[PDB]
Amino acid sequence: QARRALLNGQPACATARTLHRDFFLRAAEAPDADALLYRDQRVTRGELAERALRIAGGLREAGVRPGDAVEVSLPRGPQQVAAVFGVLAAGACYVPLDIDQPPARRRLIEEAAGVCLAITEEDDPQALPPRLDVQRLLRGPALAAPVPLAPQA
Amino acid sequence: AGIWSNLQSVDTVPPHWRSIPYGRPLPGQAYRVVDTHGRDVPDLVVGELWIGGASLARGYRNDPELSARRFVHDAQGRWYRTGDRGRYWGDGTLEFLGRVDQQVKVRGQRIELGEVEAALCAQAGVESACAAVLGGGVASLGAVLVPRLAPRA
Amino acid sequence: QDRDQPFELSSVQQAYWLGRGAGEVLGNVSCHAFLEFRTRDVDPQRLAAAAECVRQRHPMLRARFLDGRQQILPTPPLSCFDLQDWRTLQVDEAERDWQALRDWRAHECLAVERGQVFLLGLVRMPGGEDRLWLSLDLLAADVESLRLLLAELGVAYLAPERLAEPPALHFADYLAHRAAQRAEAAARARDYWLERLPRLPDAPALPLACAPESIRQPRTRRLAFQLSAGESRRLERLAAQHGVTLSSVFGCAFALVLARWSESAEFLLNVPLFDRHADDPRIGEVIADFTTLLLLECRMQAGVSFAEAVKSFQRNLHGAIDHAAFPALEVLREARRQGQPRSAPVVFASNLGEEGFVPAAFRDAFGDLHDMLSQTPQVWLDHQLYRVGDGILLAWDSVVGLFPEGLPETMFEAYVGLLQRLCDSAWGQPADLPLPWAQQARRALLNGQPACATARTLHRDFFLRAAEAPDADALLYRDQRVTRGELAERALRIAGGLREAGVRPGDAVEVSLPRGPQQVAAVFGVLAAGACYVPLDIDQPPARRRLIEEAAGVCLAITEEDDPQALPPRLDVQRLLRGPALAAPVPLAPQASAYVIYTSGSTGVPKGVEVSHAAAINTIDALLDLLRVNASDRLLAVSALDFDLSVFDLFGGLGAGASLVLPAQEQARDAAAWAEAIQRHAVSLWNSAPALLEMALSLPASQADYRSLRAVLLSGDWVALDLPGRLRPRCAEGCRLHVLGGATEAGIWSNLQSVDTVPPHWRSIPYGRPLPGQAYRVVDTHGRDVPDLVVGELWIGGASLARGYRNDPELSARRFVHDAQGRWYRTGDRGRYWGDGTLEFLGRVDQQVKVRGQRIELGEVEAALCAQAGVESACAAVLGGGVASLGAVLVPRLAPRAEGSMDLPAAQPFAGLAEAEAVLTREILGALLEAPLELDDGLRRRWLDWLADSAASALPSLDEALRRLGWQAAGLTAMGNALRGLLAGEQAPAALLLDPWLAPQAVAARLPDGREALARLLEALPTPAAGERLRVAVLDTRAGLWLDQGMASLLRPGLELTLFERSRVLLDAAATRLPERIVVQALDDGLLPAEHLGRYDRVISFAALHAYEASREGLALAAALLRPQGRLLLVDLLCESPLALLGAALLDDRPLRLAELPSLLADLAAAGLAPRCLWRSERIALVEALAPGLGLDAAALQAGLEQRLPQAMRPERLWCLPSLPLNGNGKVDRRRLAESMTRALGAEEPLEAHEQALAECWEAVLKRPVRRREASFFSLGGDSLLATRLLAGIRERFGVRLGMADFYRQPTLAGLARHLQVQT
Ligand SMILES: *P(=O)(O)OCC(C)(C)[C@@H](O)C(=O)NCCC(=O)NCCSC(=O)[C@H]1CSC(c2ccccc2O)=N1
Ligand SMILES: [N][C]([C][S])C(=O)O=P([O])([O])O[C][C]1O[C](N2[C]=NC3=C2N=[C]N=C3[N])[C]([O])[C]1[O]
Ligand SMILES: [Mg+2]
Repeated sequence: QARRALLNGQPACATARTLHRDFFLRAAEAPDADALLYRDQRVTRGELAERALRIAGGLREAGVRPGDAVEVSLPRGPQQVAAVFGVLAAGACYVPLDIDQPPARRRLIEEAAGVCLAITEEDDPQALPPRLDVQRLLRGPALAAPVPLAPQA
Repeated sequence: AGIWSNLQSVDTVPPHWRSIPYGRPLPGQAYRVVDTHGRDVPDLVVGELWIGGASLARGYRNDPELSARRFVHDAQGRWYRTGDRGRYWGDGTLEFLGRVDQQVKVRGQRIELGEVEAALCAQAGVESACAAVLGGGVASLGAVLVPRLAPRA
Repeated sequence: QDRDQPFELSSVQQAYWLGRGAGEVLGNVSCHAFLEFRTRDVDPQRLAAAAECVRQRHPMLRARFLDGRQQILPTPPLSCFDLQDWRTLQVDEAERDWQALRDWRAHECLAVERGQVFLLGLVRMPGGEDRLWLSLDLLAADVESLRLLLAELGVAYLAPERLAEPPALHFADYLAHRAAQRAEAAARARDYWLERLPRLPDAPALPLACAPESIRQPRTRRLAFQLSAGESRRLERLAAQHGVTLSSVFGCAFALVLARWSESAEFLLNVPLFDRHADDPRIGEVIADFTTLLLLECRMQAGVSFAEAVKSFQRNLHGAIDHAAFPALEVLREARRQGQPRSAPVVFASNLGEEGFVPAAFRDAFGDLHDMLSQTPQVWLDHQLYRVGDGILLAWDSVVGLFPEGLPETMFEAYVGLLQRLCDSAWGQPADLPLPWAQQARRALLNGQPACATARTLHRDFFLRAAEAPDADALLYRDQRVTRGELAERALRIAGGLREAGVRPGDAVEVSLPRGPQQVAAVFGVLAAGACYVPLDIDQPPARRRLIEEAAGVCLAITEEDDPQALPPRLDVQRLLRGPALAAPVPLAPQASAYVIYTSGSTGVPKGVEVSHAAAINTIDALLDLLRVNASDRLLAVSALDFDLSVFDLFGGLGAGASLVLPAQEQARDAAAWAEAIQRHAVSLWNSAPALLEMALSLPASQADYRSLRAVLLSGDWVALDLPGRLRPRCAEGCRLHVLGGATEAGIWSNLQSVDTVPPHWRSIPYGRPLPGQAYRVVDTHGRDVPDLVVGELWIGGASLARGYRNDPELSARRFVHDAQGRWYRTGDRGRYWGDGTLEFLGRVDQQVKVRGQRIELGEVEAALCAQAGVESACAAVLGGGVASLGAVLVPRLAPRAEGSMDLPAAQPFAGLAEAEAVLTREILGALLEAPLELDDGLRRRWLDWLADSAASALPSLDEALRRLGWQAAGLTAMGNALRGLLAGEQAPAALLLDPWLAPQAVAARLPDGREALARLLEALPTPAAGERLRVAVLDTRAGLWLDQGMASLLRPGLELTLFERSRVLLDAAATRLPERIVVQALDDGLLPAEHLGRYDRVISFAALHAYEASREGLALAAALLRPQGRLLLVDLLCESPLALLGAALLDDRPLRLAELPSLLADLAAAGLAPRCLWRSERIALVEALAPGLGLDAAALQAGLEQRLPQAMRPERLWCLPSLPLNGNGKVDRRRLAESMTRALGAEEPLEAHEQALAECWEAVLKRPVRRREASFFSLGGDSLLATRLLAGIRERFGVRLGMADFYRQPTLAGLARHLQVQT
C-alpha cells in the first residue's frame, strides 16, 4: 500500500484550464508557425485559430452554447481540426465521429448524445440534430476569443 | 479516463515482461486493482483496474446508470472500474492482463462484442448472436447467428 | 401606512442593516448586489432617463434606511446613474480604471442613509464596450425582486411607454399586513425554535485563515461556474426523477461540500427564500425585499446515496419553511438571548426562477449577466444561483482572506465536481464527495513513504553492536559506565533467569526498576528472553500497579525485590543477573509483542498499548536513518521507561551503538543533573516531551552547556513556537530539532517536523510528514478523509501500529479501525492537513468542549495566554462544579539577572541556642518516649537513638536552654502532652501542622530565636512609617498560629494582607483566628488564583521554602505574587530547628531539601528577585528581595484576553503556577490541572454613576428592571437591533462614541461602562 500510494499519489502535473486554451495562446504567440501539414499543403496556427474562431462564431450563430455538445463528422484534414477547435471555442463539447460512421449508428449516437448540432460538410437543418457544412461555418464571423469555459466543462 | 492513464517508458524490454505493462500511472492520476468486492488486491494478484483521480471522464453523456456502474466512489476517491484485469508487480509496475468481459480490440479500435451481437440482433430475422475476435495471424472479428423461426401449428 | 413616514424593517432587512455596523462580526458592508453586463453600445441618456424612471416607479428603489427603520423619499438626493464615458482613453488605462471602478462599486457600502439603495452605472470602454453595471443594496430588494428591477430597466431603456403601471402595493402596507398576518405561525415557530436552540448545530465549521471578527473590510471574492444547458437539463431531469425542487439539489450538494469541509457534518445555512406572497398580484412586480430567511439546520448524512441525501435536504428545507414563519434572524437573536453565539454565516440563495435570472426584456437590452458580486455582511460564503443563458451560474461569494488561499477555489471545484458527478451519473451513487484529487494525491505521497526500515526483532541490532564491539560504551550512569558486551551479557543473564522463571516468547513481563543500567539490562533481558516488557515507574502507587499487573496479564515482574508469591511472581533483577546466560537472544519473528506501555490508571482500567518489534523497529529505523545515529552518539534518557520515547533511546540508540546517558531515579526530572550529564558525557542526542526540554533550557547557557547536542527530538505534547528559537544557541551548531507526532499506539512516533526555525504562519509546531513506513489520515467522524485545511480526527496507519490494548480487544476494535486504506489507530487528536501536505495537530478531541453555547478551542486559549507579557507557559481546561466552568493557568518567566551579591549578618545567634534546641529535642523525644507506642517501630528506634545523638553527646546545655528558647518548662510539658495526645490520635501530618507547640515552621517561629527571626522579617513593612496602603501576602500560612505569634509586628495601619497555603484544613485555622481585614485563600491542589498576581507589594515566607519541591518552585510562586518593585521577605533554613526536624521526621520528609545562602540567592536571582541577606546566621537566615516587571496581574490578563479572545472563551476563572505539573510520561499534566482548578473553584446593584446611567439606558431599551450590574445585555434581552438603540441612547445620555465591537466583547454593564470611564 505504501508503494501504491506513491504511484497513485503522483502530483497533478497540470494546470486545470479549458482544453483549447493553449492552442489559442500558441496561435496568438506565433500566428505564422505551421500548425497543420496535410496533402502537401500547410496551415499556420493563425490560419487555424481564425478558421476555428469563424466556426465558433458560426456555431454561436447556430444556437450552440457553453457545455452544450456538437457532433464533428468530417473527413480527416484541417477543416476537421478547425471544427473541433471551433466547437471548443464556441464553448461546446465536441462529439467526434468518423464520417464513415454508418447512418443508423450515427442516429443512435446523435440521439444518445442529446447533441445540439452536427458538423459534417452536409447542410441539413432538418436532420436529427441540425447538420452543418464546415465550409459555411468557415464563412462565419470570427469570435474575437474562445468562449471562457471553466476547466470542468 | 482521459486520453491515457499510465506510461511504461521502453528504452529496453527486460525479459520477464510477458507484455509491456502499464507503467507507473501518469502524473495526477492513479490505479487501483480490485477484487470483485472493491477492496484492493495485493501485489502480483490479478484484479480489476480502477483508474482514478483528476484525469477521469465525468461519466457517460446520457447514461447515469452505466456511469454509476463504472465511475464509482470510495474512501479512496472516484474510480472508473475499467473491467481491464491486471496486477501490481512487486516493483509497483502495473501489468495489464487483458479483459474478463465482452470488450475486445480490432485493428487497435475498441469494440464491445455485445455491440456487434446487438447490431446483429437488430437484424430482422436474428433471434440472438455471439461475436468473438479470432485466432490466426489475421486477428479477425467473427460472429455467429441464431435465426428466429416464425412458428406455426 | 403613511407612504413617506418611517416604517419597520422586515426581519431580514434588519439582518442586512445591522450587518452594515462597523463593529458587527464580519460587518461594515452593504448587502448589495453588484451586477455587471456587456454590450458594444447603449445610449447613456436613455439609461439616465431609464434609471430615474424606475426610481420614480418603485417606492423601494427610493427608500432611505435610518435608525433601523425605512422611510421613502419622493426622489433620493444622491445620483441615480454613475456614467463613466471613457470612449477616448487608452484601452488598458481604461481597463485599469474599470478594475478600480469595479472593485470600488462592487465592494461599496451604498448610501442607504441618503436613500441611494439603488445605483445604476456604465463604463464606456474605448475598446467599443459599454459595461452597464448595477449596485443595488438588497435593503431595497430580494434577488428575486432585483430581476424585476432588471425587467423594469429593460423596458425603461427600450420602450418606457410600455411601463404600463407603477406597482400600487406599498411595502409598508405589505409589512403592516404580513407582520400581523403571520402572528400565530410566528409564535408556533418561535416555540419550535426556542426549544431547539440547545439542539441547533453551529455555523459550518470551515477552515478560516482569519477569525471573522479579525477583518473590518470584507471584500467578496466571487467564484463562479456556468453549468451549461445540457448539465442544467441533466440536473433538472434527475431532480424530476428523484422528486426534488432544483434548489434542493443544489442546496443538498452545497451542504454536502460544507459537510465535507466542516469539522462536523451538522450546521446552519441561511437559505434566503422568496416570501412574495400577498393578496395583490402586483406583488409580482413590486421591487421591495421579499426575501425571508430560513435557518436551515442541515445535518448531512455520510455514505448514503445522493438520492437519499437530496430527499433529506428537501424534507428538511420544505418542513423548515413553516418554521421560517419565525424568521432566522430572530432565532439567531434568541440564541444570543440564550447565551449561544450561533450564526448561519454561510448562505444558499437559490434564485433559480425558470425564465433566466436576467429577464428577457433586459437580455434584449444588454447581454446576459457577465459577472456579479454580493457584499452580504456577517456571511463568510454567500452561495447563490442564477439561471444564466438557459444554463445555471453557480456563484460563491466567499470573503477575501477569511478562508485560506485556494480553499474556496478547491471547495468550489469540489462543488462543481460534485454537480457534474450529479449530472452525468445516477444519484444511487454515494453522497460522499471524493477528496479533490490534488489533495488526496499529496496525502497518498505522505502516507506512501516506503518502510526505510528492515523488519527485525527490536533488540536485534544491540546484540549485533555488542558482538561487534563489546568494550564500547553502552550506558553511562551516576558515575560508572557499562559497555555493550557487559550490557549484552547482563541482559542475556537476565534472559536465562527469565526463561528459568517460565517467561517465554511474547509472554509479558513487568519491568519496575529504578532508572539505571539494571533497568536497561532488564528490558534487553526481557526482550532477549523473547518476552514482551511492561515497563512501569517503581514510584507508581500499589493499587494502580495491581491493576496493571492484572490488565497486562503479566507473566512475571522484575522489581528489584524477590516475591515469587505476589500477584505476578516478582523478581530481583540482581538475582536474574545471577541467572544463567543465554547463548543468543531467543529468536522472535518481529511481529511478536515487544513492549506494553501504560497510560495513567486514573483513566479507569489502565490502557496498555502492546507494540510489536516490527512496529517499534520500523519507527526506530525511520528515525535513526533521519538522525544518522552513529557509534559516537550519546543520548540522554530523560524519558521514563513507561514513556515510549525510552524505546527509541534503548533500541534505537543502542541499536546504532549510540551510548545512553541515563539519569538515575533521583535525577528523573532534575534539569541540573541532566545539564551536568550533557556537559560531562558530551550528550549528542536528546529525546523527550517538550516540558522536559523547556525545563532543561530553563537553566542558563553558562550553568547548562548543551553545545554537544547534535540533534534533538521532541514529542508527545505541544511544542511551543519560541522553543526552537531558545534551543538554537543552546544545542550544537546545526541544531537539528525534530518535533515528532502521534500516540504510543503507533509505536514511539509517527511524524517528524524538522525545525531549523519556525516559519511565521505556524500557530503550533505541526506534525510534519509521517515518518517513513507509516501514515496519517485526518477523518470526519464517519471515517471518511477530511480535505486539506479541514479539522478532523487524526488516524495513524501502517507499519508502526501497536497490536492493540494488551488485554482489551473491545477497546482495540474502537480505537483501531480498518478501511480500504488499511489499518488505522484512531487517535482522538484533532488536526488538519495544510495545502503543502504538512499536518497541523490541534490537541486531543476533549481539548475542545461544547461549553454551554460555544465550542472552546482550549489550545487557542493557551496560545492567547502565552502571548501575555512575561508568560513562560499556560494551560486551559474545562472543569467540574455546577457551572462546568472554563479554567486556565499561567506561569511567568522570571528575568534571571545575577543580582545575588551579599553579606550575612551572623552576629546574633550563638551555640548555646543550638544546644538549647538540642536539649529541647532530647526532652520532647523523651516526652513522646513516655508513650513510645504512638510511633511505628522504625521511628521508635530513630527517636530512641536521637535521645542521645541529637542531644548532650553533641550540643549540651543547662536550664539556660529554657531561657534561650523563651518557652519554659510549662512549654516543654505542653509540647510533650500535645505530641503524645496528637500521636495517640496518630494525627501526623495534618494535626501536627495545626499545632502551636509542635508545627514545624511554628516551632521554628519560637525556638531558634524564631519570633525574633519573624520580628526582623516583619520589620521594615513600611506602611506605619509611610502612612499609605500596602498589600502584603504570606506563602506558607499553614495554621496561622506562627503568624499570630508575630501578629503584633504585622497589624500596621494601611496594611492589607492575603494568606496562602497549598493545603485547605490548615487555612481554616488561620481564617478562624485572624481579623476580617486579613484575607485567606488556598493554593488548592497547588494552584494560585490569578487575582493575586502582581497585587502584593510585599510577600512573606517562613522556614518553609525547602517545603516546595524546588527552590525555583516557591521562589517563582513568590515572584509571580509580587507587584513590580515589591519585596519578598523570607527566612530560609540554612540549618533546621532541631524540633522542626522532629516535625519533619513525623511527616517522615527528608532534611536533604535544605540549601545554603549562595544556593538560595543564585536561584532567587534567577527568579529575578534582587536580594539582601539580613539575619540569624547559618540557622534561620533572613533574606529580602526586590521583584522585576513580570507583568502578570488579573487586570493586565483581562486586557490581554479582551485583546485576543472572543467573550465565549473568557478564562471564567484564571490561575497561576511556578511551573506546570508533569505527567510520569513527561507531558504537561492537563488532567491534574483540570482537577486542581476543579478543586480550586469553590445579584448586586450598579454603584458607579456610569453603571447607573447605563442601567437607565438598558431599562429604557429593554423595559425589564436593570437592578443588577452583573447581567450581560443580550442575556438580559438585548439584540444587535437593540444595540443600535443602546448606542444612540448612550449618544444622548453621555455623548461618547461607543466602539460597538468592544461592547460586544464587553456585554456586561461595567464592561460597557469601560468606554464611559475613559470618556471615549
Ligand atoms: P441583531 O438584531 O441581528 O442581533 C444579534 C445577531 C447575533 C443576530 C447579529 O449579530 C447577526 O448575526 N445578525 C444577522 C446577520 C445575518 O444573518 N446576515 C445574513 C442575512 S442574509 C441574505 O439574505 C443575503 C445572502 S443572499 C442575499 C444576496 C443575494 C444577491 C446579492 C447580495 C446578497 O446579499 N442576501
Ligand atoms: N508519549 C506519548 C506518545 S508520543 C503518550 O504516551 O502519551 P499519549 O497521550 O498517548 O500521546 C501524546 C498525545 O499528544 C499527541 N502528541 C504526540 N506528539 C505530539 C503530540 N501533541 C503535540 N505535539 C506533538 N508533537 C499524541 O498523538 C497524543 O494525543
Ligand atoms: Mg495518550
